[PDB]
Amino acid sequence: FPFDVDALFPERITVLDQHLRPPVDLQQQIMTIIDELGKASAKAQNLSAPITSASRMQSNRHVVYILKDSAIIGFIKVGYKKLFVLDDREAHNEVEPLCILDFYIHESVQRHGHGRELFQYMLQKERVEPHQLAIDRPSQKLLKFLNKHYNLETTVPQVNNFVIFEGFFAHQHR
Ligand SMILES: CC(=O)SCCNC(=O)CCNC(=O)[C@H](O)C(C)(C)COP(=O)(O)OP(=O)(O)OC[C@H]1O[C@@H](n2cnc3c(N)ncnc32)[C@H](O)[C@@H]1OP(=O)(O)O
Repeated sequence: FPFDVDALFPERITVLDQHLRPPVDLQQQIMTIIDELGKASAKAQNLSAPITSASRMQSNRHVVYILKDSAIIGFIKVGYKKLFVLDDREAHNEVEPLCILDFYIHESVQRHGHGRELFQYMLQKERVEPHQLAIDRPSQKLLKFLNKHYNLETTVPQVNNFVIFEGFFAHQHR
């Protein structure tokens, strides 16, 4: 970026929401960051359009955890979503689990443990176990990621594009 990232983000992991409320012509600096991060994740995921942007973060109830170091390394975006989830008895149930919506580590530093670092921090602040999560179209990398770090192995295939794991049916999800 053309800005003092460390001045804007003093902390290693910055937690932001619909209010890009800085840790205001730098609340616009936050925007440019979210906007570029989202496009980078799109290119990495072979998406024609980003699923993360400033315009959209403002229009939703999503939380982004931005990772920096001592230059933005990556991010993970989460949110609670009303999903009507298929169980093992072909029954659909309304739940509101915490969902992983976007997740990106810059290519140069992928597979250095930064994903886990960002993921553990999110799990701690959100106070959730990995098996309570629903994931929006997990990539092959994310599936191996989740299996190594948390022993997550896919359960009942959904008809929506979310994926849940063995253990999901244990919480009430509000
Ligand atoms: C819900 C969503 O947002 S879906 C899409 C998820 N995002 C993407 O696929 C974008 C590109 N990928 C990435 O940004 C990151 O790989 C994720 C996917 C963000 C992983 O972040 P990382 O920081 O690389 O992971 P970290 O080093 O913490 O963990 C490594 C583990 O993740 C998996 N992993 C990461 N990259 C790869 C790869 N190219 N091939 C296979 N497994 C991989 C493996 O389990 C690996 O463990 P191993 O090296 O012992 O096999």
